Amino acid sequence: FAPDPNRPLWFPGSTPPPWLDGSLPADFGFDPLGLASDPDSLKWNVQAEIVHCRWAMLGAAGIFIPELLTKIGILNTPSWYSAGELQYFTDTTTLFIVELFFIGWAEGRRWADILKPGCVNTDPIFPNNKLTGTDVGYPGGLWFDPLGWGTGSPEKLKELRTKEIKNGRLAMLAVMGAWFQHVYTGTGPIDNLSAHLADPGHATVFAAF
Amino acid sequence: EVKILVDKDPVKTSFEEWAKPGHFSRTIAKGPDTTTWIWNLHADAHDFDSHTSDLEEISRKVFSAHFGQLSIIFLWLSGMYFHGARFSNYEAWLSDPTHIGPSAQVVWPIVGQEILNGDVGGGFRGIQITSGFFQMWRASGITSELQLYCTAIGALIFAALMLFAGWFHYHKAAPKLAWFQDVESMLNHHLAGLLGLGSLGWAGHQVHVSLPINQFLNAGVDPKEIPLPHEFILNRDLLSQLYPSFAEGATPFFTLNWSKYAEFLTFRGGLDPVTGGLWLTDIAHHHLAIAILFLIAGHMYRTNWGIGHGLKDILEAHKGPFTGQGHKGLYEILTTSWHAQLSLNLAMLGSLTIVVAHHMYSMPPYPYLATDYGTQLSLFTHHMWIGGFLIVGAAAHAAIFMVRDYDPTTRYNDLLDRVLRHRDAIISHLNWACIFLGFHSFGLYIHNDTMSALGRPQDMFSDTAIQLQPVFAQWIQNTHALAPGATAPSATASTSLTWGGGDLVAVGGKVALLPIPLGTADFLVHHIHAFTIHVTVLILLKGVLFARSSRLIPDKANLGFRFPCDGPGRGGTCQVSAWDHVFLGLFWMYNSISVVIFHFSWKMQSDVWGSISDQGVVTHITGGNFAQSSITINGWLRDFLWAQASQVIQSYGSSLSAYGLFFLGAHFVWAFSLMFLFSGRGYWQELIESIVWAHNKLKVAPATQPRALSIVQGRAVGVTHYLLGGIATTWAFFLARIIAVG
Amino acid sequence: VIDYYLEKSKANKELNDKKRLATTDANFARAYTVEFGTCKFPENFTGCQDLAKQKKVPFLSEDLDIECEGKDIYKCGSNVFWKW
Amino acid sequence: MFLISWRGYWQELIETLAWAHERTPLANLIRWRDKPVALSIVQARLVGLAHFSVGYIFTYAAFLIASTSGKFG
Amino acid sequence: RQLWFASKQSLSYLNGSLPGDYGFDPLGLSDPEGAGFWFQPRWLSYGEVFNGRTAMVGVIGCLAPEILGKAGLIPPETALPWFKTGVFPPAGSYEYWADPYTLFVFELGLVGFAEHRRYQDWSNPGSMGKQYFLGLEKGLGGSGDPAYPGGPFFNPLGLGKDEKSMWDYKVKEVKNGRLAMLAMLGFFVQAPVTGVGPYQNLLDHLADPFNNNIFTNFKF
Amino acid sequence: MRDLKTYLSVAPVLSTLWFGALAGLLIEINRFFPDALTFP
Ligand code: CLA
Ligand code: CLA
Ligand code: CLA
Ligand code: CLA
Ligand SMILES: CC(/C=C/C=C(C)/C=C/[C@@]12O[C@]1(C)C[C@@H](O)CC2(C)C)=C\C=C\C=C(C)\C=C\C=C(C)\C=C\[C@@]12O[C@]1(C)C[C@@H](O)CC2(C)C
Ligand SMILES: CC(/C=C/C=C(C)/C=C/[C@@]12O[C@]1(C)C[C@@H](O)CC2(C)C)=C\C=C\C=C(C)\C=C\C=C(C)\C=C\[C@@]12O[C@]1(C)C[C@@H](O)CC2(C)C
Ligand SMILES: CC1=C(C/C=C(\C)CCC[C@H](C)CCC[C@H](C)CCCC(C)C)C(=O)c2ccccc2C1=O
Repeated sequence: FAPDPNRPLWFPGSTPPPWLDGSLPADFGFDPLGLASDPDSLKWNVQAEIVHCRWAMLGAAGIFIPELLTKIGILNTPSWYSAGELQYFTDTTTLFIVELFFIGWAEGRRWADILKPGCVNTDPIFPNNKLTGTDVGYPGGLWFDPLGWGTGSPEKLKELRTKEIKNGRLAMLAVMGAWFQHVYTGTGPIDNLSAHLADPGHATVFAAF
Repeated sequence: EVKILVDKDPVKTSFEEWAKPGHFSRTIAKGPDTTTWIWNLHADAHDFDSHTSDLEEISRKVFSAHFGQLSIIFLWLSGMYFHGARFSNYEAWLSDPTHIGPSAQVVWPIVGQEILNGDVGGGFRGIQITSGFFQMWRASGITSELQLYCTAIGALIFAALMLFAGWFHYHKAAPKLAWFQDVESMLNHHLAGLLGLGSLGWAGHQVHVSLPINQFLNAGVDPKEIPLPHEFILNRDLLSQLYPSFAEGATPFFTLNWSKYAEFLTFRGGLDPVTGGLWLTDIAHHHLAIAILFLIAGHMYRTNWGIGHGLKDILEAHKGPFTGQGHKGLYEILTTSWHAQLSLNLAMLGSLTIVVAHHMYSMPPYPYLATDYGTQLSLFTHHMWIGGFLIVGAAAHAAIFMVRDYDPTTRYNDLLDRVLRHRDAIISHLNWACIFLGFHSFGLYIHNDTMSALGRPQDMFSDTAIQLQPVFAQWIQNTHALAPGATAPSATASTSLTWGGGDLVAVGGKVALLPIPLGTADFLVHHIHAFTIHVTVLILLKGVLFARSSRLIPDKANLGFRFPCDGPGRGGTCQVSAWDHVFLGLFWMYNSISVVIFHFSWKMQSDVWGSISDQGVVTHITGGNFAQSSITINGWLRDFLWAQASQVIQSYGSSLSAYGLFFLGAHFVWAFSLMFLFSGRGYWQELIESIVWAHNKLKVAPATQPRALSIVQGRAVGVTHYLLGGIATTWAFFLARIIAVG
Repeated sequence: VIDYYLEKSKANKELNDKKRLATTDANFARAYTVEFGTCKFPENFTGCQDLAKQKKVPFLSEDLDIECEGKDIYKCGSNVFWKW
Repeated sequence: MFLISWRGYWQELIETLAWAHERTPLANLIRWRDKPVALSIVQARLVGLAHFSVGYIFTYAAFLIASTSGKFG
Repeated sequence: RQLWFASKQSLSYLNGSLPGDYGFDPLGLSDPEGAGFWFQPRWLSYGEVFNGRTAMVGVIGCLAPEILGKAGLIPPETALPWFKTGVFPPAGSYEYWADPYTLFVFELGLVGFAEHRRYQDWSNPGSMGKQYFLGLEKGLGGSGDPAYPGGPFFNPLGLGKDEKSMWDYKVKEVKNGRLAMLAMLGFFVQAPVTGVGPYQNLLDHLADPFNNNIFTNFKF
Repeated sequence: MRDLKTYLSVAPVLSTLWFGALAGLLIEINRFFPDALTFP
């Protein structure tokens, strides 16, 4: 992961900021507000972007795959927007508290990783189970990298991480798109796509007045 | 040559100076050792000429500060329009403006504060507003809440524009000193460009959007069926029915047949009986004439072509046997000193605000404004206070110019030199005038009080006793009442209903205006006003004239403009700086404006405002008690202060309960100011010495050593609290009285 | 002409009074939505005005419905769109 | 007045009055024997306190006596 | 050189080096002293040439449908005055395949991709022949003169090989741009005064010239 | 970034943030537990 001063930029013909160097994957020189000027801020922001990207990828899958299969009839899942207010085997509060406990353990160990890199790579109960990762944000090991694709040449690793970051950015945009589309149109996302494909000249945002 | 002159990227945009408080000055930037530093940072924030000696650097700073102020004003206007659109009963008030009170603020239901949402009418609960925005919106032709939302959005956009302009002109394109000193071009553009074109555009709006919509409104048609403003431009036929002259187009304008436009361009005078305000056809013609006058005025000075005047040429040609070289040298002073220009502009603006206040009550321009007494009283008092404050600031900055920028070796002027060579004669004569006016104005009140207390009503100065008739003002009133017949033949009625034309305008069973009679009591209050104005002028002029030196202190200029004293020597030298003189003159300005607004309130409630029945009988709010009661101090104490405070003191448990609370709070703050005004910092530093011991005993003593406030700072705090408490007391009392009884 | 729009207003006095009442009532209830329980935490992700046309909140929807009524396509002064 | 305004303003004003008297015809024939000066710093505090106390006492004495004597309780 | 309302200030920096130079600058907008951002000599010539280029196409855009529809070439409903095509909905609008507000976004994207790329040439001369643009960047490198890029796309016929023809062509282009600028200003002023299109205005004037002019039209 | 964080740690900004949070907390407590004269 070496400097790349001739990489494509978000704004062709401009000069990338000095802190955006090109060693990080998926770097296009985009930081107009100077939010990552400090090295510590950049270190924190990289991890924040990674976790946001992965969570939004899972969210995009969970919204768009089940709702496409409902329109085909392979599944009969309810709408994603109102799926939170349905009745389950337990009330929503205890589900949220159990999720808080479990995800809090996981997130606290991730926080310990961020603050101190080695720190938490070893099993608390069985000393022999270790995470084989090396860089922060990529824990590795049998649990988070069973197939071994997470380690390799310093050149294929950069592109493998760039694909992840760009897919996560796209999913991050898509989740908010689905949310606002449901707020402003009153129907599902696949309905919106089909309606827009039927009448692209009219079935848009401006078809609300 | 007059041309755009800028410098590129003079100051880098960074957050590094935000993290260093006091960066703007050499002394403060080093960090604090005591608490005084914390105050010194805020007192010197906008003292730009003390930060740097470069005139260009100072000028750029003021240029960007003006953009910041404009952005703040645009934000305030956007908020006002948004609250009118979203939290107001404007649309209901439009259909019944005589029975519904304007309201544009609604409080949340917390801790029982929801009692302030009173019954303002129209199925609406809120806080009654006295800004007069509803009448201005009705005059402009605004009919729906949607047009107020668009105005709020536009004002937000404009505020963003001004903020960006300030940043751009301080950090990217900073104009040079020569650009600012192009005074002829600035005067030409402000006279012809800003004022002339602005008034022309407003006249166009009035003849195209205001006149037709108000004609529909005054005819009694529903606001929701009036055609939209653009419909009066699209099909001109709609405009050719209210005024058939519009069928002729612009041909009469270009062929010089202007009387063909007499339908919507008039010279009437008086008030609209349906509305109670000035005729809109009069206002449109006024603005159209003002536009031409200012457009011609803005062509007087020479900028780049031969035609025009030179300001220096005009100044250097005005001299005489009594004034030596005359005005020569004033162009150099007024083009190199920001403080002199600030002083002049502050004086003129403060004087103009008072004229605006006087003219708006006698000639109500907005519809249904005259019969809304709470709005009239509030506007008059507000503009009087603004004018007084600006006038005091004028003296402050004239003193600052005298202390800092005065230099006879390089910027000599004969007039200023000759004024400084006989300042003793000026100040002694003003002293004598102040004493004479104080005696022959206030001692008449004491004479009346003593005669009344001694059982001798026949020895007083009253209309039923020894008379003092304002014959000159009465003659002016009679002359103005006869103007439509002999001296203004084209005018139909006099410029105001108060001159004496023997007519009264009533709107909704309420008196708008009527001839205001002048008698002995008015003779008394007018000389009281003159006395207070003269004393304020004396205090401020003595500070301006004696700022550099006096017989007591030959070298007062080296001590600065704002210093506490020069020690207890020479008998005592407290408050000799020009700053102290402003500090003292603020009190007298407050006194004068308070007397003026009290006079206005009592006179309007006694002899103008009231109710009228369907018989022809007028009943005023206080029943004409001003003539016989306002001639004694006991009369003011009893029939005005005691009688009219009965509202604000019984407002608890009602929608007006917030005014009694503010009444008490203002009294408290006014009393609080006397601790600062009557004491000194030597006692307080010694008292703090004991508290610091108690903190050190428990290891909680701060590193920033606590200091008592400076001698000058204590005076500033005392005067600020005094003024705030005094003005808020009258604010609450006036608003409660005029909302409950008006 | 004035005495034609007077005729127009005579026939629509009640309807315009119902517009005035609705628009003032909505303006007052905008400060009381949360206490009423109409527009709050889980549905105020956007404006209560936005919720007025997608959820039918009690008082901010009557104003929206009544606002233009009996008016033409391009002649409602309280809505730019109305019948688009 | 004595509690708020301080000495230097009054001394600088008295200087002008001295000049005005010294330059006025038919008044130059009359001369003061003690040079007019402003009140001292401590003297002004005492004078202002005396006025404050006298007004404070008289206002309340008048109010109390009149209010208790208008109705006799 | 022929001068039209010159001045001492104007002739100091207007020396005939630019096409269509007549020393005309009464307000001194092109003065190089203390000049930056919008008011600089190099941005103003580019702005003049660029505005003339758009006005030259705009005059034909306004005049073509009305002239063609006055003949039997295009269907009557597609032959409208330029202000009745939907640009000014109060004067009328046409129904296209897409909503006008949706067409505005499409135009915004395409024209933005064009104009930001044009600007990055001005702010960085050779910048846009470097980053990958689907292979078009091979012909988008510019020439160092912002208003005259040339290349395979913008100057494909390769006219003005020698200096003497390029200068003459530049003069003709700035002159036609000025003339079309004035023509479009005339269109904008005539549209509200006389309710009909420019071609109707032309025809109505060469039918009875003494009753169709500004003097008569001081009524609308 | 560092300088802006330093500025946001200055006394007035921290003071307004802290008192705004306190005011919001007290207002919400009074909204959900109004008219408290005693402590049950
Ligand atoms: C001079 C202009 C001005 C003034 C005086 C007001 C005044 C008011 N507006 Mg208003 N407004 C304005 C301009 C103005 N506005 C503009 C330009 C717009 C258009 C955008 C609006 C749009 C608007 C709406 C939409 C509403 C108001 C409302 C109100 C009222 C309540 C405001 C309130 O409680 O704040 C709310 C509180 C805050 C904004 C907090 C203050 C933030 C500061 C920085 C401190 C931050 C500390 C924070 C609170 C603590 C938590 C921080 C976190 C990190 C923990 C009040 C009378 C409300 C009203 O009247 O309800 C009936 C209402 O609903 N206004
Ligand atoms: C016709 C031309 C014109 C106009 C309209 C103005 C108008 C104004 N000038 Mg101004 N000025 C002009 C020419 C003009 N100037 C010239 C030629 C010079 C150089 C000699 C100056 C030098 C100058 C100084 C040094 C200062 C002003 C200030 C002001 C403002 C006074 C505050 C006020 O009344 O608020 C009225 C508010 C409005 C009418 C709101 C609308 C705002 C207007 C429309 C924006 C003005 C745009 C401007 C004319 C050109 C923009 C440049 C362009 C590239 C975008 C006011 C906006 C003062 C100020 O506040 O600075 C910010 C100030 O300190 N002017
Ligand atoms: C457009 C008008 C204008 C402008 C541009 C200035 C500009 C200036 N004045 Mg000035 N002044 C003005 C009007 C103006 N003044 C008026 C009207 C008066 C008469 C009252 C004065 C009286 C005055 C004095 C006596 C002095 C100045 C000084 C100064 C300079 C330093 C200002 C500074 O750092 O303040 C920093 C700002 C503050 C410390 C903020 C003060 C906050 C005030 C006191 C509170 C106001 C109460 C508020 C409205 C109510 C809030 C309620 C609360 C509960 C929130 C600066 C050049 C000083 C100087 O040295 O000049 C060289 C100086 O000694 N001015
Ligand atoms: C009600 C309280 C009060 C009164 C009566 C005065 C009175 C005066 N102040 Mg003042 N002042 C006050 C409060 C007061 N001040 C306060 C609180 C402040 C602080 C802000 C100031 C600050 C201040 C300044 C800064 C200045 C004055 C000035 C003046 C004088 C103005 C000239 C004048 O009117 O003479 C006429 C005299 C009177 C009106 C007093 C009442 C006399 C009546 C007629 C009764 C007299 C009857 C008879 C003589 C009694 C004899 C009986 C025998 C047994 C003794 C005057 C002596 C100015 C000055 O000296 O200019 C000349 C001046 O520059 N004052
Ligand atoms: C959009 C977004 C972030 C956008 C940020 C941007 C553009 C910032 C840009 C800048 O900072 C930079 C780059 C550089 C600066 O100089 C300039 C600016 C401009 C300041 C994050 C979204 C992030 C969005 C995320 C993480 C969403 C995750 C969603 C999940 C997990 C959803 C789960 C569910 O949908 C299912 C699966 C099933 C349902 O039934 C249940 C639920 C729970 C609803
Ligand atoms: C760009 C332009 C117009 C472009 C028009 C276009 C694209 C039109 C497009 C459309 O029609 C179509 C195609 C189809 C329609 O359905 C839609 C629209 C959109 C309607 C006009 C410029 C028009 C520009 C003009 C007229 C500029 C005039 C400037 C002058 C006269 C300045 C003179 C001075 O500056 C100097 C020379 C020297 C100084 O010192 C002194 C002064 C006097 C200040
Ligand atoms: C009362 C008084 C003081 C004492 C008043 C002082 C010292 C005011 C300063 C104290 C206030 C309360 C500021 C202190 C508050 C801190 C800035 C922040 C505290 C932290 C939280 C409580 C916000 C003088 O110093 C003085 C000087 C000259 C003439 C008259 C007087 C005078 O009358």
